[PDB]
This record gives sequence, structure tokens and C-alpha cells, in this order.
Amino acid sequence: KIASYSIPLAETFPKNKVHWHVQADRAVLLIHDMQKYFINFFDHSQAPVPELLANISELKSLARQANIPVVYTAQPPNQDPIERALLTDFWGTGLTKDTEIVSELSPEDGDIQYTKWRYSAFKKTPLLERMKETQRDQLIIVGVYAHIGILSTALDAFMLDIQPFVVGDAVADFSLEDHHHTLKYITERVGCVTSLEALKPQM
Amino acid sequence: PKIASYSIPLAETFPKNKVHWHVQADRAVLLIHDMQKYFINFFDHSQAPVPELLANISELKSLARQANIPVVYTAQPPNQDPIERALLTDFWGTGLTKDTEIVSELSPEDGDIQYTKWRYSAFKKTPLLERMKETQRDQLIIVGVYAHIGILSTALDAFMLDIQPFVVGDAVADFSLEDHHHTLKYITERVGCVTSLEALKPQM
Repeated sequence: KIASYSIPLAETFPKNKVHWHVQADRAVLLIHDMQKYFINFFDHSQAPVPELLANISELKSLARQANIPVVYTAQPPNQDPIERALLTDFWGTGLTKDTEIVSELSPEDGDIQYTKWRYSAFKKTPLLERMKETQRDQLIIVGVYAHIGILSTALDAFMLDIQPFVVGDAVADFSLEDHHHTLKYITERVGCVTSLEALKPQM
Repeated sequence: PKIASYSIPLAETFPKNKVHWHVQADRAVLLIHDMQKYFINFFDHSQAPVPELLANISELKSLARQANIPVVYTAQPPNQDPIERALLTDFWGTGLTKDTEIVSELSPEDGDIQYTKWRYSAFKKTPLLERMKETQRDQLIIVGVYAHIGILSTALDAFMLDIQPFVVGDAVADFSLEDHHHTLKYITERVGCVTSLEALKPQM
């Protein structure tokens, strides 16, 4: 059960080492694991969940207007233990219900959903293959949880020659400490930490 | 950066493991991650964590060879093609050009394997997964530098590729003690097993 916390302000975000900028023709918006199951660990009516949903919703609308593909990731229910593998040792047998995307962020016509198996959105999915085929090499990452799946996805993007853009105010985590630590790690070793405000004109 | 001296934390300060895995010689591979002169040069060798780091990796390599546990070294190549190096330049500059050899204390002996390292993860653009699948080895003992960068990414890829990572807390070093401790905590909580040289000895 995640204790309530406020999404940090863009002024507290660490400074970027890299000077990348989102270009609509090169970008993909990834809404990472925004399933009811994962959001249920927080009190939905409490911070960081209302700001997280409002910021992702605004960014998603902007992506659709800019012709930026929207990709959702979702873990499947009743996973085969062989397929789930070493995750069981840390998290148990996994979700059986609430596999749907939170109603506030329900996918619209044209949006794509990929079945998620590991922390990284690139493991066992068509994401790299689709990014290569469409010449898209920039990944805008939003969702939960910053230090786990968001971090692993960004690390993979980076290693696969895809520029990761982690939206600091459109991610949530187990705590504010974990949230801040992830942004610091991204700016220092993986990619770009951006904000809804900085990102808005680049799209 | 020039890494300021720090002592490798003691096994009792290590965070508690969530998982209860144990190294089995028939299933394990020892990965000596980026123990190149170039990377060790950022520390003052004559000061901590380096003498303990080299002695502990040397002791562990010796046990592995006796246990027939394959020893795999990773090394970044010099004068890298910018296309192949890709986004790493944006963070660390162009590919290293000198001191690509493994530190003399840990020089590979006959039978050891060396893989050319391209990314933080030792699994990217290498035969590592393919060789482990083939030899039925699903446990990776990870030692070397730097804990929060290459050690961490290799461990994350291991876990995601169904390989049990065993990070030896007292056989790794980092940019600081803070980074070293944060990595071990992250491993125990989300990725795998944080072990020590003393705890691995009876398992080997």
C-alpha cells in the first residue's frame, strides 16, 4: 500500500546532462502499466494519483493532435508461472483482475496496447520492431512505477538507440524518495527528464 | 570522475534478501564485469575499495575455476565507431582509446572467455544469453565495476531473461559508497540476490 505523496515540482527536477528535444515525426508516447491493478495500490482519490491522471490525459491529447503514436502496456492476468519466471520470487503469482486501463485513460481508436511481461516494455513485445519500421527513435515515458518499469524501459530504450524522455510530473512511484532517485538516475545515466510544461511546445 | 576513497561495506550492513536463492556450480557463470585498467584508473589503486575488490575477485575466480564454473570477462573496445557507440557519447564522450586490458591482478588465464562490451548490460550485442541457454546455466555471479551502472543493468537484464543474478556486495565497487549501498538495496528489493564472498564459498 503506497502512502500518499505530492508529485515533485519541475523546479526540483535534476538538470539534464543531454540536450535532446522531442520531434513529433520521431516520437512514440508510452503509457506504462496504467492498469487498475497497479493504481489500486495507491489511494486513487489522494496524491499523486489525481495529478498523474490529469497530466497523462493532457499529454495523450497533445500526442493525438501531433500524430504521435500512443502505446499502452498492460500485464496479462493468470500468468503461466514459467512465463512469469523470477518475478514470482519478488511479487507473487501476479494480477488476476483489474487488467484494464484506468477509465480516465481508456484507449481510443488508433491507440495500440502491448502485453507486458517484464519491467522493460521492450522485453517479449513488438515495440522495438514497430519503432524501427516507422523510423521512430524517441520514447516519451509516463505511468507507474518510476523506479521499476519506467526505469527499466528507459534503460532498454537507451541501449537500443532510442532516446527516452521520462516525464517527471507524469510518473508516480512507491514514494517521493523513489520518484526523485529515479529522475536523478535518468538525467545522469539514461536520458532526458522532462515536464508537461517543457514538453507541451516541443510536440 | 576521480572516485574518492571509500571502504567496501561489510556483509552485515548489506540489505536483507527478499529471495532465498543459492548458487549451484552446475548452473552458475562468474561475470567479471569491466575490470579494465581504464575503469580502475578512476580510483587510487593503493586505496580502498580497490585492494579488497581485487583480492575478493581473485579469490572468487580461483574457486570458480576449481568448481568448473565458467569465467566470463567483459571489456569495452577502444576507438568505437560512433554509430555503434550511439547514445553513450551524449553521456560519456567518445569511445575509450587506452588501458583496454584487464587489470594485471585479474588477467584472464587459459579457458577464460572475454566478450566485447557495447552497452551497460553485458547481454546487449554479446553471445552471453545464447551461451548460458546452451550450457543450461541460469545463475549469474556478478562482480566488478560500476555497481549502479553496468553491474545494475546486467543484473536487470539477467532477471528479465530468467537468469538469477547474484551480486557480490563485497566484490563490486562504485562512484561512491552511497551509489554502492543504493545498488545493493535496489538489487535485494527488485532484481535478485546480494551475496558476500564468505557466503558464496560453501555454495561454490
